Amino acid sequence: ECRLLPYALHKWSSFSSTYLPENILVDKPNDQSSRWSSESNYPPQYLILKLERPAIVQNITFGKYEKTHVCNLKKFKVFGGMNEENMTELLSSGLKNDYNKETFTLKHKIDEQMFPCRFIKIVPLLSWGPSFNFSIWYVELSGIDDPDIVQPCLNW
Repeated sequence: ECRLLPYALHKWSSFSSTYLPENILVDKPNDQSSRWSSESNYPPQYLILKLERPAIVQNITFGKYEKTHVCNLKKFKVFGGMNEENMTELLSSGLKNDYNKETFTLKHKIDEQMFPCRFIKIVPLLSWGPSFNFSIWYVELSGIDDPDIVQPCLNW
């Protein structure tokens, strides 16, 4: 019932030259350059993704480089909402510093009632090694954008 939910890069705190936010759309673990890197690790740093359609966002998947990297996210949070200026926390966790893709379930209900988002904000908080930057290699979102399921979850 869960499918891949396409998104665009909407806003970002910063990026280091040539390490552009849109590099997270591409899964190329043999390419050191295929990542967003923040300009610095001073907070707040973030990427905001806009889904093509509102969805019940149920999972986020992070890709990796082919080898361990100091810039990998040891700690991060994910927030989401229908409104890009008003979001709730969906996940607080970290990545393993390895070459293995990881998928995390996201909080998408309140009291057993599913809620939709149009925007997802990823907030890197701590890198694995001494670094001056945070990096994200690849992001997939998955969930439900079927209007027959999403629309009854939307406030009137």
